[PDB]
Formats: sequence, C-alpha cells, structure tokens
Amino acid sequence: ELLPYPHQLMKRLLNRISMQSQLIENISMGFLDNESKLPLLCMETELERLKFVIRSYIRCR
Amino acid sequence: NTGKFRYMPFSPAGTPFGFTDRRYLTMNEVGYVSTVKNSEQYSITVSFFDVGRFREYHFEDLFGYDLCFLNEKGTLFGQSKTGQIQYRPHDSIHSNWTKIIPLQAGERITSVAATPVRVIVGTSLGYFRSFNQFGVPFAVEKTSPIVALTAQNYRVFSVHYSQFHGLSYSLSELGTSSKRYYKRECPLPMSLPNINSDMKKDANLDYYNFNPMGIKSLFFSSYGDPCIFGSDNTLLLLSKWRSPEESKWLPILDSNMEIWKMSGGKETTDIHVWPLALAYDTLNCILVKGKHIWPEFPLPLPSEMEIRMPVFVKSKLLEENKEIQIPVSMAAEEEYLRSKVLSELLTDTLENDGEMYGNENEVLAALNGAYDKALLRLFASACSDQNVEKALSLAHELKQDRALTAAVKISERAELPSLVKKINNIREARYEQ
Amino acid sequence: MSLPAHLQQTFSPEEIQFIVENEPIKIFPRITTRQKIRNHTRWQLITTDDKALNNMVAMRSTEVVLWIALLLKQQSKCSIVAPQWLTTKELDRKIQYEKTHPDRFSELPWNWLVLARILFNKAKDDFHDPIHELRGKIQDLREIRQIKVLKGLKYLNESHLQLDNLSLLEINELRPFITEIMDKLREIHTASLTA
Amino acid sequence: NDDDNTEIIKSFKNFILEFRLDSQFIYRDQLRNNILVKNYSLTVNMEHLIGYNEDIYKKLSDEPSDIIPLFETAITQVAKRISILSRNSLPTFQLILNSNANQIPLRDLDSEHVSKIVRLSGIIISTSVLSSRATYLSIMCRNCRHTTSITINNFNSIVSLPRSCLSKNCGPDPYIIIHESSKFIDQQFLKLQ
Amino acid sequence: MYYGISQFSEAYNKILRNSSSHSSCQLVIFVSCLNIDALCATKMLSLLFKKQLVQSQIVPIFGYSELRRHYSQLDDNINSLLLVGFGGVIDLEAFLEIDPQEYVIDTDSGEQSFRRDIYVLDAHRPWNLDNIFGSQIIQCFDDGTVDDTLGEQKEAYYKLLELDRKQRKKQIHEYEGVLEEYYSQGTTVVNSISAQIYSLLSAIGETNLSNLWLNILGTTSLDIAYAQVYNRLYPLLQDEVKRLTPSSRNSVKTPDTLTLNIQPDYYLFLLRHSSLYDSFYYSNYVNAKLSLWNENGKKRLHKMFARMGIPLSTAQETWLYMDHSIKRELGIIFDKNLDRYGLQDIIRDGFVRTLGYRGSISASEFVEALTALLEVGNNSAQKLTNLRKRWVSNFWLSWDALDDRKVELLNRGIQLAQDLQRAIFNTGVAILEKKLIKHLRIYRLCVLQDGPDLDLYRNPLTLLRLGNWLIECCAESEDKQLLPMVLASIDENTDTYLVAGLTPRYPRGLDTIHTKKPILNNFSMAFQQITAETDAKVRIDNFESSIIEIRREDLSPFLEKLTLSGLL
Amino acid sequence: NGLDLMDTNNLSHQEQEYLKEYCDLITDLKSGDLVDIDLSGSLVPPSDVFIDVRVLKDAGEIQTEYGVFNLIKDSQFFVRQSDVERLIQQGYLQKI
Ligand SMILES: [Zn+2]
Repeated sequence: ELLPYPHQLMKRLLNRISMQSQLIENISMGFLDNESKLPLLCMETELERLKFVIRSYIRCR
Repeated sequence: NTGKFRYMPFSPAGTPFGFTDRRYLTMNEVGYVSTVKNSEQYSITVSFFDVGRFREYHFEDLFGYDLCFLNEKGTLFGQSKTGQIQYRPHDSIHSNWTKIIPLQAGERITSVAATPVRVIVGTSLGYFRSFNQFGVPFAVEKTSPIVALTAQNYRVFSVHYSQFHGLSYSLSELGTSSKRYYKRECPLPMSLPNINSDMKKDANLDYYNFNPMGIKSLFFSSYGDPCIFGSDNTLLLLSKWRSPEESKWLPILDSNMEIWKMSGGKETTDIHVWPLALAYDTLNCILVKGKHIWPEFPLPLPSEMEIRMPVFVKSKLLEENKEIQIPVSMAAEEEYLRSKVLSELLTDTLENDGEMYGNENEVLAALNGAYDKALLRLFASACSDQNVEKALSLAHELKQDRALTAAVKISERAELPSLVKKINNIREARYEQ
Repeated sequence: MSLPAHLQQTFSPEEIQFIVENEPIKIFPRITTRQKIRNHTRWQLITTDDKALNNMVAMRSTEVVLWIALLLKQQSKCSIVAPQWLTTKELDRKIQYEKTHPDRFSELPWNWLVLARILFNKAKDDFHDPIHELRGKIQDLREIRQIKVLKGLKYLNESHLQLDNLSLLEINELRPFITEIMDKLREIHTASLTA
Repeated sequence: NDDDNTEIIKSFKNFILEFRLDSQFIYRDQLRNNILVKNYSLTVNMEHLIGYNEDIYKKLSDEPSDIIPLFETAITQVAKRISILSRNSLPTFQLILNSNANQIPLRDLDSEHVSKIVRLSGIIISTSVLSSRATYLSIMCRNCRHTTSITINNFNSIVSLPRSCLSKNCGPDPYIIIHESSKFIDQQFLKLQ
Repeated sequence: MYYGISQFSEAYNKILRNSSSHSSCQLVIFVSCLNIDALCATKMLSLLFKKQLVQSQIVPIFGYSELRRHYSQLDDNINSLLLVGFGGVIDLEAFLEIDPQEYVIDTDSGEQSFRRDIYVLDAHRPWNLDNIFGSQIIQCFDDGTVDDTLGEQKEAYYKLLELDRKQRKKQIHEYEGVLEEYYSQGTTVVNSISAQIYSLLSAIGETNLSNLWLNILGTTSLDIAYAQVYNRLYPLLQDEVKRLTPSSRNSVKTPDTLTLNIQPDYYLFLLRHSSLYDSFYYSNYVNAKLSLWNENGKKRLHKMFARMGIPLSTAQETWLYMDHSIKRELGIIFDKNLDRYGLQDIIRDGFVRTLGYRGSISASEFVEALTALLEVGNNSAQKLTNLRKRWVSNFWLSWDALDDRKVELLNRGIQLAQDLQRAIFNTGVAILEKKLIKHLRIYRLCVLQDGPDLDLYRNPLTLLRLGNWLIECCAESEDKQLLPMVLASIDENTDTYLVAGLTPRYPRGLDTIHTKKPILNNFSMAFQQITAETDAKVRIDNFESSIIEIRREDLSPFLEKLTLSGLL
Repeated sequence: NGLDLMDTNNLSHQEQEYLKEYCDLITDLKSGDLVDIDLSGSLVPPSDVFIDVRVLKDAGEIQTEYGVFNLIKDSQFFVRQSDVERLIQQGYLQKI
C-alpha cells in the first residue's frame, strides 16, 4: 500500500538541498576567479546521491 | 672482539637483504626507503605516506648506499664504507648535494640523522661530525660510539654503545639558534639480545647478521617523546624527558603478550611486529605472519596497536584455559595507569609545546574523566572486599569532584556506612582545595 | 509507467550496492586534512558527518562512509581496511559452523557479498590475505548458503517463514520468487477458507 | 598406483575449485548449473586446462584412457562437496572436452595416434540404437553366495568376471550378474564418413 | 632547447595549474592515429589524468587538414592542448594561423603567459626552429638532441632573429646556409614517445607495472623500423622490469598473478598464437634471409624443419597444442641448427606478460595485433572522408584492445594480423614474380595496377607494412644497392593512386659503421616541391610526409617529374 | 521526456491528445515544487561521478553548464557523468 507522506522530512530535505546547491554554486563562483577540489567533488556526488534517492522515492509514490 | 664489535650500518626500522636484491633502509612516519639491484647496482626508491604533499621517486645509484634517514623537508643517504653522504631536499627549490665523509681505518658509518638546522653522522669509532643543510661543515666531535639516531623537527636522540660502557642514551635539542642539551651519555634500560644469539634461532641468524644488537627502531612520539623497541618486544617511553632530574623509563607495551591475547590463546611466533611510529596511543606496526620478520613490497597495511602496560599476569589471564577473556578487576587499573601516564605526557607538552591540533584540551579533559572513572571502578572493587582503608586510600587521587560525589554514593551503596563519613570529610577538604 | 516493471517490488543489484555504500568503514587516510594551529574547504556534508574528514591524519585509521572512501580510493589518496570478518581465519570458522549446523545460517554481516565484490573490484591490493584465496572462500560460502536455501525451500508453508541470519543480496535475489509463490499459496488457502 | 591416482585426482579437484578468468569460477558455476538441471556432466575447455598447468595436460594427452576416469571421479567428489551437505547415490559424471587442435584428416589416421587424443571432422551416415553398458554391477557368487559389486570404467584399455571364488572352490566362473541391482548407462554407435 | 628531460615535471605542474578545473574541460589531447607509439603514449597520459581527475578531450587525427579544421572549430576556453606523435617539424603557428598577440594574457616583468598553451610530443628530428625556439605557445619536450647538437643552429637562428654591409650580408648568408643544411634532411626518429612519458611519470613517481608494460609496447613498436633505437632503449626497460617485479619469484600461478618476464623472444611472427612452421613462413626476417617467394624457398623451409628433426605436422600444429618436449627444448633446437642457415639473429630476448591462467604474450605479437586492428578494424572527396572516418574509428578499437577485460578484441586483432601478413606475403611474392619493381638510378618504382585485394593497401599502415616486407626482402640482397622504393595503389572508387615514399634500411642484425648512420627519407621536400609547381590535385595531408594521394591521370607525369627531381 | 517526443499514426486521436497533455502534466510536476531535483532523471544509482564517453553522432559544438563540449565524431571525453546524462539518453555518447 501507499504509506503516509512524511511532509516535514521532505520539507527539511528540500531546504537542505536548496541551500547546499547554493553553497556549491558559490564555491564554484569563488573558485572561478589551493586546488583541493576533492571536497567539491564530494559535495557534488553526495548531492547526486541524495537527489537520486528522492527521485526514486517520488516516482515510486 | 667479534659480532658486536661489527658496528654494521643501522637505520630506524631497517631490514636485511634476505634472499633477494631488495632491502628496506628506513621506515619512518613519513614514508619508507628501499633498495634493489639492477643485477649490477642499486636503484633507490623513496616513497612517502603523506600523498598530497610529497611524491614518490626512484633514482639511479652506482655507489650502493647503505644508510638512510627521512624528514619532512629532505632525506639523507649514506654508504657504510667510504661513506659518501648525499642529502636531497624533497622540494626542487633547494638543490641536492653530496660529499665524502672523512673515513679512517676500521671506520664504518653506523647511522645518520638530519635536522632542518644541522645534519649529524654516527660513526663506529664514535665521531659526531655536524654539518649544515647544504653540506658546509659546522663542527666535528667524538663521543662513545653511536649506533642509532633519531631526529624530531628540532630535537635529536642518540644511543651510545661500546664494548666498555654499554647502552647510554642522549637526547638534545639542536634548535634554530639554541643548541639546548637535555641529556648526555646517561645510561638506558633496553635489554640487549645475547642468549637468542647463542646459535639457537630460526631464520633470525640473517637478521642478527644485518643488525648485531637487534634494535628495531627509535622513533619519537607525536609530541616528542622518545620511544624504543627491539627483540624484547616492549616499548620504552621517557615520561618526564623535559626535566633532566625527572628521567622516567616506562614500559608502555609488550608485543608478545598482545599477540598471544589477540591470537585466541596460541603462543604463536610467526607473528612479528615492525613498529613505524607512535602517536598518542597509536602505535603503527606491521604484523607480519610468517618466518620472515622483515616486511615485503606489497607492504602490509600498517595496522595500529594500542598501548598496554604488562600488568597482565599470565597466571591471572589463564583463568580460562584454552577472544581471550580479560579479568576486569586489574584491567580497569591498567586503564587508570594508561590515563594517568597519558595525562602526564599531554600536560608536559601542553604548557611547553602548546596546542597541536586544536583538540588537546578536550582530549585531556576526557582522559581525566576516564582516569577518575577507572578510579571509581577500583574504589568499588576495594569496597567489595570491605576494605575501608583501601577505599579511603583510593579516594584521595580522584580529580573530578563529580567522581567524588559518585564515591560518596558508592560508599553509601556498597554496604560501607563508615566509608561515607570519611569520603564526606575528603569532599569537605576538597571544597577548600 | 513512472516505475519500470522490473523495479516494481524488488531492488536492482545497483540499488543494493548503493544502499550498502552508506555503511561506515575504517580507512587509513593517505592525506592529512588536520589544519594545523599555524585556504581549504571542508566537506560539510548533510548525508553524513564531516568531522572525521576535516580531521584526517596521514596513516591514522578513522571511520568514514564507504562511498567517500571508494571515491578517494579512485586515487591513491586513501586505503581501505578490511573488516574483521574478511580474514581467512574467520571465514574458515564460519565455514566450519555452516558445515556443523545444516538447518541455520551463519551470522555474517548482512552486506558481506556486496562488500566483498566492491572491495575485490576497487581495493584489490589492501588485503593482508591472498585475494585469490579470499575469492574462493567467498564463493564457497555463497554456494553453501545457496545449498541451504534450496533445502529450506522444500518447507514453503502458507502462513509465514523465518529466514534467520540470511544476507541481503540473497534476500533481494530471492524476493520475486518467494514473495510470489507465498502469495499464491495464501490465496488458495483463503479461497478454500471462504466459509 | 593408488598414490599417483590420488595425486592426479587432487590436482584435478584443485583445478576445478580454483580455475577462473576474472572473478568468476567458470567451471564451478558450470558444474553447479549442470547439477541444478540434473545434467551430470561438464564441458571442460582444453586451453583452460593447458593454461592452468601444462603438466596435467601432458599427463592427460599421454594416456587419456587412464587419466580421464580419475578426472571423472574428481568431478564426482567436487559435485558431492558443493551440491550436497555432508552429514549420495549420485551417478559418476560424464566428461566433455572442447579443443582447438589441428583437425587430422580422416584418412590420415594411421598405426600411430593409437590411444591418443584426436580432433577431426566428418559427416554422420549411420546412428545405431541405444544399447546399455553396465557401470555398477552387483554380482553373486554361485555356490557360497558371496555377493559383491564391480565398478566399470567403460574405458577399454587396449574387463571380464573374476576367475576365482574370492571367498568352497565354487568354480573358475562362480559369478552371476544381479540385474535388478546393477546400474547401466546408454551407449550409441555412430558411423562417420 | 625548450623543455629538457629534467624539467618535464615543470610542464606537468604548469598544465595542472592551467586546466585542473573540473567545472570545464580545458585540456585536449591530439593524437596521430595509425601510430602505435602515439596510441601507447596517449593511453599513459589518459590513465595519469584519470588519476588526478583532470577532464580531457582525446581526438584522433589522421591528416593535417583535419588538425587545422579541428583547431578552427576549437573553442577558446581550452587553455591547454596536447599533440602526440606530430607537429614537431612543421610551422604550427603558420599552419594553424597563430600569432602570440591574440593568445597572450597578462603580458606583465620579464615574463609572458598565454590563453592557450600547446605542447607537442614527437621524436622526428627535423625540429622546426621557429617552433622550438621562436615561440612560447608551442612547447616541445626535447629528448636531449636540441640542447646538444643544435647549438650552432640556435646561434644562427638567434642571429637571424636579431638582424631581421657586405660582411654583415656574408655572415647572414653563412648562418642561413647553416640553417638550410640543418633543414633539407630526411625525417628520422631517435627516441620513443612512450619512453619519454615514462621518464616524466617516473619524475612524478606515479609508475606501476601497467605503465611499464605500456612503455615496453611503445618501445617495441619502433623495433621493426628503428632497431638501433630499440637496442639503445632496451637496457632502461630491462632495468625497470627488474626493479618493479616483486621479489616473490617462482610463486604458484594464481588467476590474479600479473608477471612481466625477460625471456628468449625469437624474432618470429605470432609464435605463441600460430604454428612454428607458419611463424617461420610469415617471419619477415626468415623470408628475407631465404627469399621464400621463389618455389625453392618452401623446399628449403622444409629442409630446415627436417634438419632440426622436428616433424612437419608438429611444426604445423598450433603453438599451445604442441608436445611439451619440443615446447621445452625449442631453445636448444634453435641453438643446434640456426647458424647453419644464417638465421642465428632470430634468437632474441624480450619481455613477456602473463596474466594469471590466460597464457603468456610477447610484445611483438601484441603490437602486431594492435597494428592489425588499426588497419582492418572495420564523388571523390566524399568516400575518401568516409575512409578517414573508418581509419580514425579503428584507432579506438586498437585503444580498447589495451584493456585486459577485452581479450576477445585481442584475439580478433591476432587473426587480423595473421590475415594481413598472409596478404602482404602473397602480394610480395606476386610482385617479385612479375617483377613490378622497376630499378632506376634514383628509386625502385613499383605500382600496383590491378590484382587481388588491392583495396587493402589504401590504408596507409597496410602500405607501410607491405613496404616493410619488401624493404626487408631487398635488404638481404647484397647485389641490390641501397635505394628507396615507391609504392602506389589505384583506388578505383576515387580514381587515385596512393604514392608512398619509403626508405631503405640496413638488414636486421647487420651492424656496421654505416649502419649506425640512419637512412634519411628525403621524399618530403621532393614531394612538396613537385606538388607546389605543376598543379596536379595532389593531396599531401599525412603527418608522415612521404605519403601522397595523386590523380590517376597525373600519376605518370608526377613520377616523371620526380625522376627529373634530384632532391632526394 | 528527456529523450524524444514521437510514429503517432498507431494511436487514436484520444490517445494522441492524452500523450500531448500528459507530457505537459509531467513537465508541470517537474517544475511545480520538486524542481530542484530532476524527476525525469535516471533511476540507476549514480555509482561513479567521472566517466569516459565516445561521440556517436557528431553534434558540432554544444555549450555545457560551464565550458563547452566539441562533440567531434570518434572522439573520447572523460568528464562528469552528471552533465552528460541527457546527451547519453538522446544517443550521442555511448561509453557507459
Ligand atoms: Zn564362492
């Protein structure tokens, strides 16, 4: 069956993704002017995993 | 006049050639150095652990170097006979150089140490030549024959052994502009392997041929505490090395006991320990499984071992004759001792060396909390024996007063009403302390 | 439809791998991110804690999420430490335990197969044991567990079932068959019990 | 001979259990799948065996008629190990080989190549009906009623009933076949052109 | 000199600073297809940049026109370009229409920086002085020749640069003459790109067994044509193999053991993947040593195989399936009966790679398979472009053949190598029967007008392989003096011939004073001068200058003019 | 939805209008509130971030998010899997 929607949890994750993407874009703009890009790649792949999880959840619903 | 008179070249955590053209020179905390014959000569490979600041490099050599020493800013190579030395900074901005050591009859280079201020060379005869980064000499000295060396950022450590004097340590800080000395030819308690060298060993004859005295490595700690390890399989630390009067040689680990108690009960021997460096209870060491003590080029992962004083008694640990069972009663006291000694060592560097990582104060507070937790456990154990005087003696060393309140609760709870009044008296005294 | 048919009620092996990728494991950092007392960007993630990553010290074992460790292992800037169950001795003991008890499964971690595959593929040189022997013993455990599953299948009742200590990948691969056979057996019984 | 047989059998068992190209034990998986569908056989590729160890291939090619039954016994032991929980009645498996050796012309087969391994081609022109060759043969002693069993390799050297009682004399031919307890396999005769 | 061996790491770090921005892909790698060494070097660089996660573009180029068209299409964001296997002999800034002023950024301060930095890597010795000296955008990775043997050339070039009376004109003429005699020299190669990048990698310290194997393959790629360079570089690869191999020798073979070994690697053709008899029959050295194109050659081949006492059926059996007796006494058998027929040079020591139970493989067989995959992996200016497309596509097949997970592709490459050797052998025997080679006092012309599988030779590498066959065959003919041969093949679809200027070489194993002196292919300037005048719709676009496409009608006049030309 | 919008003769007029409006509805759902995530994105987990690809169909030059991609046929990129998903879905890049 269709389980109840966790509205608060999805709202918090949406806010987190919005602010995280904004922070990533700000870091990229600052870097577009050391060269430790490993954390930036980590944020990118982490955000990708989170987005994939939420996409799969929503489509299953 | 043989065997130990052969002051054969030795490097921190060395290795013999064994049965191959290969050989490990030095295994420091910042990397390792290895040799190999190209069927006629050695090509020397230097690799680093901090991948991200240094880069591995292998270079051609025709001289056949026999000694090595590694640092954060440069590494030094040396030859046993006709001991030409070669110092190469890791960074390309500083030009590498080489020079010839003044060699004499019967002279053989034992060990070399490099410090960002000066470079010093050991000698079988016992010389203490001191140089600079670029090779220009500064001073030449002679003492008891040096056989091993270690260098921190600015302090160095040496062991002087001779067939007349024995094993005497000396720790001195060269410094940027202050050649401050902290010890000189003072004796040391390391046990030397002699009985095992009396033609009763399995494949250790080759290693003893490589290193006659079986000293494994003399690395420092993350905060500058000298450490010793050898065939006795026991670490040694200098607790209050700062004060010359406060010398304290403390055993911090026993490799055979730890190996046996982690092996499930078997007194296995094929497990040998190669320590690289100790850093606040983090003793990195290769645990090689087999008949060959020295490691290989598919280098085993430097598994970390924790410190354990040899308070473990085999008679007590044989409660379950054969996951080795641990009797908690003295195990808690062992943890108490660990916390006490680590608190002493951390405090030593707290006021002098200051903060290193930004968390030393917090870990110190947590360690003190664990110290009083172990004290409370021992207090409860003493109260279990209805020894009011034993509990009273244990209660004096409690540091946190929350542990003092817990001691009051234990006294009123562990069937000792008489202990309650004396613990309350101690707490009232502490109120004014 | 929004969800493809093959993803309707089961997880693809890629999904199981992704789920297992979030397990924490202990690794040896080959870099040292501990910013000294004397710039740089922190990981500051939201699916996990950045505290260990910002405070890594070279050749000092820490614990991080598995997929970050794999990402670092794409370079030589880290090193994976095999869990204690990935030793030859523990595998042999589990083999003996399985051969001793024919009716119950071993107490392996639920993600052992996928973890073994990932470590063999991407961390093939971080094992103290000969990898050619670890692969064989892993395959032997998989075969023995399969044999046990097949014998436990001959008792497919219509009420319930207890697959105790069974791993995750085996459950995922057996879900579409067992959960469909069980449905038909339940439906037959319910139709019979229509009075 | 028993020691050498055990050595070869153990070597072949190790070959089966260990051989793999890339993270997949091909022969183990093939044997398991064949057992799954009650197909007690195994197709062994020749280059795989050669690459595993040339000595095994040389010993096989020298006297195949004696090496192959040991390989079949090792296959049966592996099947018992990895298809049945220890603590039977499984038929001996049939070996199948695949090779890429030069195909010798049919008329080039001569006085040599006898008892060797030969690869060739042709066209089938006659397929006889299936006869039965015994593998497990329960046998009964005629007079003293001493029943035993015989295992037949079906690989003719270049076998008959024992010519003694083996525990009163019972005659030089004291044995009779126990048909209702013996085990047989199918055999077909083909004619190639 | 621009970039010496000792300062390659500086160029690496500069490139890393320039284009280690994962937001974009500002580094592009240009590689000349139909060149094994360039493919190996590009694989090294691709693996290295996969390590540092630097986004890169790999573009296989066949002709110069493609290079200029791509550069015109090239976007301005890309601040770093890599040329592999070409560009070190031609005026790139003139070829690509490049001036320093458009690309220069932050000019100030005795320094200069540029918005796009191009780094070339080829070992062709005619180093373009305007590219090695008079530019900052063009960056060349010298192998020690320019800094040591072009000092006078450097002085003359700088004198001309600084000077843009009678004695002044005299000295200008002398300097120009020195520069010109430096030029007008046949294109020759002294080093292998794989060795250079392996040295750079060792300076960076990111070497491994795979990179060493790639360097072995790249160096072996130059053995057939530049055997002197191969002998020069062999000890370095040998020492690297000794260094990198683990001390745990004679270990039990596991499906995971990857072992590089130095063992007798006889100079045969696909020995481990073909019969011994076929290996001898298809070996270029043996064929040249006995001239197998005549009917006597096969009889003498049987004569050797009888003389060693090896049965012909055994010799004709596949290598894997031979009896272990011969497979373990091949070395002694060669020792006994090789000097008798003069084939002692066949015995050689090479590098063999073994990957678990997959069987061994030699470098020569691997490079032959790679070349075969390059050649046959799959109105007038349209179908030719499709041929370029297919030739470039085969580069990726050869590239993916390097993966150990694609051994099926390697098997197809081995089969293609066998078939190509068969076709080249049959073409050579037919040509030497009909005597299509017409000897002159300048060059031995040979044009294929009609016959079998003539569509195979429009691929440049196929024509070069046929040239290797015929030049090896003619090299062992002491009566036939040293002289280049010219090969042409009419493409009926395009009605054009493919003229391939070749060069003679000394017989393999024949080491003399003149052998140390390399043969210089002077077809480049001759072709270009003949083409510049008397417009004949000639298409000279190959990085190998001694290859042109000529109209069928203009083929004969072009050859007549070339005979009238004494430049080569 | 991210691949192509297509022989419609196999569908009745009601079905064609249904598909036309359903694409609009899907786009409305993607742009309504869950716009930060791509609802039409791949359902396979993003196991790896950087991959290599080969150009199948030459598309000249296409501006990516930050730089630009020169989709020369028979040329291989090694770039992030994130910004090339749509191109691979359309059928321009092949390698994984
Ligand atoms: Zn009888």
